[PDB]
Amino acid sequence: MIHFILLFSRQGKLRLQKWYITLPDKERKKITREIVQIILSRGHRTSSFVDWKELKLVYKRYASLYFCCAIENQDNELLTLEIVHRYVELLDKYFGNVCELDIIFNFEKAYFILDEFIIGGEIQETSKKIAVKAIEDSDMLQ
Amino acid sequence: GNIFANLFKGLFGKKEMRILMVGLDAAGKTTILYKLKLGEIVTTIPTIGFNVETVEYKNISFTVWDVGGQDKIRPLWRHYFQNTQGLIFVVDSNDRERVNEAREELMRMLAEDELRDAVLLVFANKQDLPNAMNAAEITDKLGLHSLRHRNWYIQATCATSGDGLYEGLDWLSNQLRNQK
Amino acid sequence: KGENTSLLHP
Amino acid sequence: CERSPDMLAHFRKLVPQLVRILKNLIMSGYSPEHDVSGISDPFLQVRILRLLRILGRNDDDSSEAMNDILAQVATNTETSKNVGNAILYETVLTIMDIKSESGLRVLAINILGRFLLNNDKNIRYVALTSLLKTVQTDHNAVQRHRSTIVDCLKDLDVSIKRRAMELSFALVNGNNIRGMMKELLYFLDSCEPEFKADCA
Ligand SMILES: Nc1nc2c(ncn2[C@@H]2O[C@H](COP(=O)(O)OP(=O)(O)OP(=O)(O)O)[C@@H](O)[C@H]2O)c(=O)[nH]1
Ligand SMILES: [Mg+2]
Repeated sequence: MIHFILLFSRQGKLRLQKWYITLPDKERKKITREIVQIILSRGHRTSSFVDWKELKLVYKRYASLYFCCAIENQDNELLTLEIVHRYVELLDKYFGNVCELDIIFNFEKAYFILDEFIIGGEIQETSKKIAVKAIEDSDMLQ
Repeated sequence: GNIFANLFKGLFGKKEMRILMVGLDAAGKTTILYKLKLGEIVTTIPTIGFNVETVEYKNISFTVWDVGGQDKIRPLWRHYFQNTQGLIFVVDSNDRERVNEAREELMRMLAEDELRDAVLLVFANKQDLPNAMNAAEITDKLGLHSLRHRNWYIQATCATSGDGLYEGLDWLSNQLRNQK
Repeated sequence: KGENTSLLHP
Repeated sequence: CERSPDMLAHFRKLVPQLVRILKNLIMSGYSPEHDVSGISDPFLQVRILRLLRILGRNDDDSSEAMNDILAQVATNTETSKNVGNAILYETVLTIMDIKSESGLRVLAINILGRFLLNNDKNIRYVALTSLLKTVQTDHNAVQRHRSTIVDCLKDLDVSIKRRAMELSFALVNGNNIRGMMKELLYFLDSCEPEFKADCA
C-alpha cells in the first residue's frame, strides 16, 4: 500500500498531504521536508523513482506542482505511476481544467476525492466513472 | 438554415438503421437473414460470397449483409466493415468443435478499431435440439460479458421455429436507435 | 505564474 | 495469504477461478471503464498477477495451473504504454517467484533484457529491480547482463546507478569476484559521496 502521498509545488509549497502511516507530527514534517528536498534536488532524467528509507519514493509531476508517493518494495514500480495518472485524470474530470490555484481552493474536495478513491494506501475504485459518480452523488447530498 | 423538412420527415418516420450478418458456416446466419427478410425456412446453397438484404421493422429498414463462414469468405468480411454501423455474430451452439472457431472469428472481428461503433449481436442459432445451450452458457463461453465498450446481448433464435428473432431485432434497434 | 496551467493539459 | 500460511491451502483452491477470471479479462482487450492506455482493468490484472506469484510459490500444481495464463499474458500483452510495461514486469516477477517452466523463465529473462536496453529511466529502474530480485533464481542467465550492469554504474541516474551497483554486488560469484574486484575498486574510487561508503 501507499505509505504517504503528498502533492508539493515546485517552489516547495505543499498542496496536498495524505499519509497512511501514523507518525509523529515533528517526524512527519521532517519526512515531508526531506521528500521535498529530494524531489527539489532531483533532475528530470532520474527515472522519477527514489529508494529513500526503503520506500519507493516515486515523484512524477505533470505540471509545476509535483506529486510524490511512498509504497513498500513489494509491487511493480509502474503500478504507482499508473495509479497516480488515474487519480490525476479523475481529479481533472471532477474539477475541469485543474490548476494550482484551484487545488488550494478545492483542498477539501481534493481530500474527499482522495479518500473516496484510495483508502489506507490501497486502491479502492478501479473504475474511473464509478468513483466520479459516487463523488458527484456525495457532493449533491449537501 | 431550416430544418423543417427534417422535422416533417421524422414526424412520420425517417430513421432506417443498419445491421450485419456474420458468423460461422452452418450457424443459421443465412437462415436468420432469410427469416428477417422473407420469413420462411428456405434451403439455400452455402454463401460462397455474401448476401445483401433489407428488413423493415418499426419504421426502420435494418439492412443486414449476410457473410458466410467459409474459410475463403471469412477474410472477405472486412470489405463489408466499411460504412457499416452494426455487426451481428452467428453462434453455433450445436457445433462444439466449431464453437471455438466461431468465438475466434468473433474476437477477430471485434478486435478491429474500425468495427467499434457496432454493438455485439450474438444469436444462439440452432435452438432446436436439446444439445443447444442457454442464453448464459453461450455468453460465458464466448466471454461477451467481458467485452467492455460494446453492447453485446445473447439471444436464442431457432431458424426452424423463428422465435427469438423479434427479440434480437428489438435489441439491435434499441442499441442503434435511442429515441422514443 | 505557472499555476493556472492544466496539470495534464487535456 | 501473506499474513499467515494456514489459509494458503484454503486460498489455493480458488486458483482455477482466478485463472478463469484473468483469462476472461485478457480476452476483452478494451474497457470503457477502468481501461486506460489500451489496458482494461490494469489494477485488476496487477492484482491477479500478484496473487498468482504469491499463490503456489512452492507448489507445482498452482504453478502449472497458472502457467498457461502466465504464458498467454507474457505474449498477449503490449508494453508500449506504462500500464503494459508494469503488467509485463509483474508477470515476470510472478514467474520468477513461482515454480514456472523453463520456457516461462526464458521469456521472463528475455523481457528483462529487452527492458534493460530501454532508454526510459523508469523502465531501466524496473529492469534493474527485476534483475536484483531474480539474482539467486536464474543466476546463470543473469550473467549475460554483466555488461549492462557495469554500464548502469556509470549511468546519470542516482536510482539507476544504485540499482546497477546492487545488481553487480549480488552477481558477484566465486569466479568473477577477482575480475569484478577491479571494477568495484574503480567504482568506489570514482563514486558519489553517498555511494562510496556503500561501495566499500
Ligand atoms: N434444419 C435446421 N437447420 C438449422 C437450424 N438452426 C440452424 N440451422 C443451420 O442453418 C443452416 C442454414 O444454411 P444457410 O442458409 O446457408 O445459412 P448459414 O448457416 O449461415 O450457412 P452459410 O450461408 O453457408 O454460411 C443449416 O445448414 C443449419 O446447419 C434449425 O433449427 N433447423
Ligand atoms: Mg448465409
